[PDB]
Order: sequence, then structure tokens, then C-alpha cells
Amino acid sequence: ATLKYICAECSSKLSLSRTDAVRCKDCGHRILLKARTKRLVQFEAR
Amino acid sequence: MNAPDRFELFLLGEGESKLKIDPDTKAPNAVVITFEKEDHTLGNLIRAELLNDRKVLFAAYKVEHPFFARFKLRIQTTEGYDPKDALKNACNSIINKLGALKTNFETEWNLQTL
Amino acid sequence: EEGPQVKIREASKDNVDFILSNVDLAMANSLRRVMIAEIPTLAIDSVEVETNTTVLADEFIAHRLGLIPLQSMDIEQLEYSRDCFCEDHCDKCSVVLTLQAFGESESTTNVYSKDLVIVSNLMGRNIGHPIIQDKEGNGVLICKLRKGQELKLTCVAKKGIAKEHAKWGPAAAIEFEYDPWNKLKHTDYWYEQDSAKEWPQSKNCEYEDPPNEGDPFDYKAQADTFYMNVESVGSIPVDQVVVRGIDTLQKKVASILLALTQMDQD
Amino acid sequence: MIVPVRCFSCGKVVGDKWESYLNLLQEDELDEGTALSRLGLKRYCCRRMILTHVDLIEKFLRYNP
Amino acid sequence: NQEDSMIMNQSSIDRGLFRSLFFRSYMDQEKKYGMSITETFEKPQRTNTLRMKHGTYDKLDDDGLIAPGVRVSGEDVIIGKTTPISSKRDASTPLRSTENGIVDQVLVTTNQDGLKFVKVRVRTTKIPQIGDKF
Ligand SMILES: [Zn+2]
Ligand SMILES: [Zn+2]
Ligand SMILES: [Zn+2]
Repeated sequence: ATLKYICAECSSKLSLSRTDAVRCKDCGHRILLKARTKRLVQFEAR
Repeated sequence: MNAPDRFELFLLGEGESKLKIDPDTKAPNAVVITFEKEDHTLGNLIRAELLNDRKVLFAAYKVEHPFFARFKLRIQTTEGYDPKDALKNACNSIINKLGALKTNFETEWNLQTL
Repeated sequence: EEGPQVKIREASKDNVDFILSNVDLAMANSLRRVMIAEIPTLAIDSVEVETNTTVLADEFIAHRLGLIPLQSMDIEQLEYSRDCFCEDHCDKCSVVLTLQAFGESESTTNVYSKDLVIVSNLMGRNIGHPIIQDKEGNGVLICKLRKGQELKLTCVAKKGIAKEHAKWGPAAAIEFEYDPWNKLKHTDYWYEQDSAKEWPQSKNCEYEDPPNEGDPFDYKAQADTFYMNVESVGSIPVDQVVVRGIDTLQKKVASILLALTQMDQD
Repeated sequence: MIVPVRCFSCGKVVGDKWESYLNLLQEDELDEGTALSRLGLKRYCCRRMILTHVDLIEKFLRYNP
Repeated sequence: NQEDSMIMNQSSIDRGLFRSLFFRSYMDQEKKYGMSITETFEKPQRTNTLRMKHGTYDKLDDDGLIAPGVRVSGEDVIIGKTTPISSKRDASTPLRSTENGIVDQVLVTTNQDGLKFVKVRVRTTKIPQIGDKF
């Protein structure tokens, strides 16, 4: 539910510490993406 | 970015009244009604109706800049006729004209089947 | 009935063809403007996006949602939130719709205007049900999703006039022609060798008496009798477009009449 | 990039006629013009709207994540 | 519409005529030299650091990255990197002064050399305004 990152190759929910380097645990591939804020954005449908 | 809010087109601002009636500096018995938050939907209609009043000498309207929803109506009437009245009468005449039209269209619509 | 005369030739669920006899150009035109702009309607004016894993941008989706036509029948018994007392919106000024769709099927999943859901208590008002004229029952196609994708969002539909955003138009096109014989000589037809053979004559030529070739020009004639066709988008039925058209125009004249009376005191 | 809702010029709702349009061409074996007309798309501004539309969404969907 | 000017139907525009998306992808990397000497990606505070931007860093998470979905404007610090001095002096990236948008995506990858490096993209809808060239 409460993550930090997501692998771009295998669309997989992840989360790791900068003390534990980079890359996907159960995929390999070194990519990674930040994942949407739960902050919630409101748009004028204009 | 430097554009105004689209409601500035129909919403009156800080203070700001709809009609500002100012006496004409030049010719007598004439006046300049500045209609705030208005276009050609109202300008032309009031103007053309005023031109039917066979006691109104002059009646014209202009929209000085397109950026702004605001128009200037100039009215000149015969001695012993306040232009404020000439407008009042014009306005009234339009409501009545439109009244009939609603009633008529309504009538005809009911007779139509689809 | 006394003044201006209406003669409906054709009428449908979303189209009315008629003639407007005994009227001034200004009135005919002003009606056409008020029908385009100044009539209030309900439209999504706030999308709150929880999830969006579609190929489309959040705002790109929000934009389409605004354009989606929805019931504006009992729209006169919904308030402009601007003049409502609530902090933000409520039930007296807004309609709250929901959209949750998840591409679950192996095939492409289509999101329709049919898939929006009212969550606001309507208080028995005919309002904000996405208007669906489509044969198959689906609305407007909003989005598409692959097997993976999900789109979770909330919509606040609000009262507004086309004059603020084109989405609020109960509008569509309005046909408008007067004097299909140019008897008025109200336009000078451009030609190479012949004005008559080169310009195609109107559907409305049947309804008028063709000129008179070797006859004097009617200098005193005033443009009257207007051939019109009003198309509804669907939010408000056709009869109501013109009835509310007449009405709102009549209203703004009355506010200008009432305006005079306030300056009259001091 | 998905069939716009409403024609830019006039406003007639076009965002619902799309799939319908494709059946007329594919299944019903109709021609573009007649199919456009069959959908009630009379004016040229409404005609172009669907006729010149390129539905890239189909292509984007194709991408794996 | 005189002298190479043109009139647009504002109505058409609201309906989606000539509307476009604009994407600007900002980027940075942790250090370029030093065997123990590295820069850092984190939201920085008062920490004897002093020499900093502001535009508020306050939209950054602990990783020194904005989460995708936040609206960004002005000089909003979008990446929070820091240079260590033998005291954390700034090295943080503000969003392009003139710009404003919504964070579209943030990519956290490594280099051939094995260094933390980020790519931050920002989305903006550009609507046909006044002196827009066609
Ligand atoms: Zn992976
Ligand atoms: Zn309210
Ligand atoms: Zn059209």
C-alpha cells in the first residue's frame, strides 16, 4: 500500500533505502520510478 | 498567463454597477449609458428597439475594445422626453415582444408531433 | 398571439426547424446569441484523480469529462456555487459523479460516459445523468485501457453558461437565413459570368415569392421573416433551448429595467 | 489519441459516433462519406472531425506496462 | 487579424482545438570525482548548510525528489542534491523560473560507473493563447 518506488520493466511495487543501492528485487533491471503522491490533484475540467 | 478570468465577462466587480448614466457633454437632451458586463446580444437589441420610438432623435451603441465586456449607448430624445424613459420604454417593449414569442413557440410546439 | 409568429416546419428530439415572422433582425440575432452562450447548463468543473494508469494525461481526461453532456433539465433548481452559502460545493449547487474503471479483460476495455455514477443526493432533480443518445447504450468513449490499467476519479458537475466555457453549451449549430432571393440586396453576389447560375438557390426559396426581374427595387423594405434550425446537444431538450433562449434574453432585459430603478433612489 | 468528444467548430457530440463509424466501414462495408452521413454528421466541420481523426491510442495501449 | 495576425474561435479552443501537452525532463547525478567523496540526494534543512535556493524545498520527500503528481510552479526546488564541505552547501535544482506544471514522472537509475542519477519530467498543458504562432 505505502511504497517508495516501482520498477519500469516488470510493473512491480517496491521500496528500498539509499543505504541498499538501486535495482529491482525479483526482476534484476536497474530502472525505477517514484510513484504517485497520495496528495491528490484537482483539475478544472476546463 | 496575463489573461483574465472567463467570468469577468458576466460578473460585476468591486463596487461596479450595470448602468452608469452620464449626461452628454455635446448635444442637449442626450445621455451616455455605460452597460457593464454586456455585449451585442443586449447592445444591438436595445439600440434597434430605441430606433422604433418615433420621439428618439439619436440612438447608437459601441463596444470600444473587445477585451472588455462593457458597452456605451448614446440616446438623444425630443424636448420634454427624458432619454432614461426612452430606454425604460424600449426595454419594456422587448420583454413584451419576447413574451408573445415564448407563448407562440410554446403553442406551436405542442401541435408538433416528434 | 399579438406579435412575433413561429411556424415549426420540422421537429425532433434534438432538432427544431421553424420560421420567425414579424421580428426585427436584432431580436432574431440576439436570440441566436443567447442560445449559443447565456443559457445555464450542468457540466463537470472539477476532476479529482485518485488513480490514472491509462495512456492519457490526467488533464487530457479532465478536459473530455467537462465536454461530456449531462442532464440539465432541473438546472434552474440547482444554484451557481458562486452564490451558494457552502464552503466550496454542496447538494444545492453541485452534482458529484464517480468513475472507477479497471482494464481486467484481456481485450481492450472501453470507458464510457455511461460508466460515470452519481454519488450526490439529487433531491429528486432531473440533473447530471450523462446524456446517452448512442444506440448501444454506452455514452461518449472517455478512455481505453489495456489488461493492466486502472482509472479511479471523482467529478463535480456545476451550473454554468457557455459564455464561460464551451462545455456549458446546450448549443450545437443554429442555422440562420433571411431573404433567400436577395430582394433586400443585403449582399452583392460575386460571380464570373452569372450570379444566378453560379450561386445555388436556397431550400427556403420555396417559402418566398421570387423577385420580379423588370421591377423596382424595394428601398423601403425591412428585413423580417427568419428561417431557423436549432440543434440540441442533449442536456436540455430542443423546445427548452428556444424557450430558455427567449426566457434568459427576456431576463437580462428585465435586469436592465430593474437596474434603472435602483439608480432612481439616490 | 481518442475521438474528441464534441466538434471544435459547432459542438455537436462526436465522441460517441466512433466505434459506430468503424462498424459501418468494416462490417457494413460502407464508404466513408455515406457512413459519416449515416451517423448524422451533416456539416463539414463535423465531417472532418471523424474523417481526419487518427486514433493513436490503439498504438499506445500496445506498450507493455 | 491584420499584418499576419489571425482570429481564433475561443469556442473551438475550449473544445480542444490546437491544444498540446508540454514535457520538460530535468536531470542530475551524485558526484563526478572522489573515492569516498560523494554528493547527496535528500531534502536539506538548516544543518550549518546555509547557501541554498528557496523556492521552497517543501515539495520534496526524504529522497530529495518530488513525487509524481504534485503541481510545481515558480522556483520550486524539484531535486534536492547537496555538496559536502569540510556543512551541506546547496546543489539543488529549481524548476525553470518561467515554468509551472504537474510532475509527470521521476526516474531513479544508476550509471555505467555505478552512480545514483535522476531524471524528473514535468507535464504542462499549453492552450492556444494570444500571440501563439500558427
Ligand atoms: Zn522489476
Ligand atoms: Zn452549495
Ligand atoms: Zn461541427
